Amino acid sequence: LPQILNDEEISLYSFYDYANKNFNIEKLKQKDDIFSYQESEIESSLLVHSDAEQTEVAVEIFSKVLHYMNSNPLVSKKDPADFYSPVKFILTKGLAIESLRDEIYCQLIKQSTSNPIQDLNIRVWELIHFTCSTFPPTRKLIKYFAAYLKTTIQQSDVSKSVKDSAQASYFILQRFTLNGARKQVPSVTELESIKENRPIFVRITATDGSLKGLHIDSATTCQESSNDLSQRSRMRVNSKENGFTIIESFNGIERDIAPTDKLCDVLSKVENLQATLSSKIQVNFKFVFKKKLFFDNITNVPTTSINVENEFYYHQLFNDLFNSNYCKDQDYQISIGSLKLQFESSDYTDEIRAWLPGNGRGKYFTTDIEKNRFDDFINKYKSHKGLSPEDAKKQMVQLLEKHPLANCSLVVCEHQSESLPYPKNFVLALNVNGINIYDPATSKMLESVKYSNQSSVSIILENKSTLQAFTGDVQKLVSLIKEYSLYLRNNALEHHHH
Ligand SMILES: N[C@@H](CCC(=O)O)C(=O)O
Repeated sequence: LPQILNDEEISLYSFYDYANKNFNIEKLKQKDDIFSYQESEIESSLLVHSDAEQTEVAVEIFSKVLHYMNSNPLVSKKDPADFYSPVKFILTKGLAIESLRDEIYCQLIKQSTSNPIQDLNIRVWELIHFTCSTFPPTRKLIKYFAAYLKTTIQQSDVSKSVKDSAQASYFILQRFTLNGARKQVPSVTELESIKENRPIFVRITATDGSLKGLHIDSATTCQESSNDLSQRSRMRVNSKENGFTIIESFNGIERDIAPTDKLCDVLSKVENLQATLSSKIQVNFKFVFKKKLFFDNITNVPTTSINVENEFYYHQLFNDLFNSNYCKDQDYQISIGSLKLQFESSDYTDEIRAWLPGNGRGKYFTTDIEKNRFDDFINKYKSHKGLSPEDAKKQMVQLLEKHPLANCSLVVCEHQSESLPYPKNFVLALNVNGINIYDPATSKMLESVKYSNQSSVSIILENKSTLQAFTGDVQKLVSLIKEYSLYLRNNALEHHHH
């Protein structure tokens, strides 16, 4: 909700004043009024650039503005990549080069000034809206541009389509001011939504496998979406308290999304990755809503909300304990999996036994279990005869909670030390007590490293030596160390009483 410009300031930011002062007037010869719509290509840039190459790129940008302005609107469905090709050229240049951003905006203000055709003016406003959704003008133009938007919205004799685009452009500029910069050029899907002044649809998978459909905009961060999912799911409304976040998943490989990262930036990365493929492998992308942080901040305990969060965590933990990077203990896996089968299908029958091969894989037992321990699984399952769904679930929850990896943030790591007393393949299990070094081959905790000793990721051990931990997701490890350290700092502040 922060205003870029107050209504009282509109009259103090006339574009004509900005243009008279900053336009490259000496290098712009031409018969046509340089300040307003023209059909022909500009001979030089509208603004002054120090690099002659950027002046050239600015002239090229104007041709693409014309190309988009003049394109058949109904080509957008036929070949969307071709329709958005001039848009992506413009947005790529502007996002990469900050000194070229004001030039882009001025070209769009110019082409929407005294435009004689409403259909062409509608296209320029689509372009303004795509630009606003990508990068803002610099501080030297942003208030003149915000005045131009407000004048268009409140005064200008323009179409409803232009007023809607101008309103949505002002809103997204405000949204970005609050949420910070983006890193990627919008995908075709995002551009399609922006063009029509509508939200972006994203599908989030919960830990229980269920799907939640969500509407976001270009500026939507992981934190905002995590708070929205939390609130909708009837959990504690603040993801900073409940510890959940949205992660990115590609072919089962999970990557952390930072709290200020834009979900639409993950979509552009996906769009590129799914195209660069050109049919060689599967391209299974998912957003997943999972518990990342484990704070012992359960006070007025809203038990209802807490129970919803724990139910999601039990699915996540059970699935992590069926993953060989974390757990290789078959007797433990048989114990939790047989109770889950008892909870879902009740007492053993020979029909359940015939159904289990293939079907139960990754659900009630692992690959190693169906392989070498099917009768041991069945024998354990038969021992649960007479347990109600409630009692089998109670027993499964106790077994999950008793595991050393329960209520820990899990990180798969490797080390190259020829002297350190840890297996080369280890797990960092981060919780409120420390950075725990865990051996998934033996199911044993090896060491609890203090957050206080902390300044690939270099971890300072008790003996003051350094463990250089290599991982596929450094951002996750770094953020976990920072979040638990901040939580411990906040608890020390609350404990101090003058
Ligand atoms: N602050 C803007 C515009 C100043 C004006 O319009 O006087 C610039 O110098 O880039």
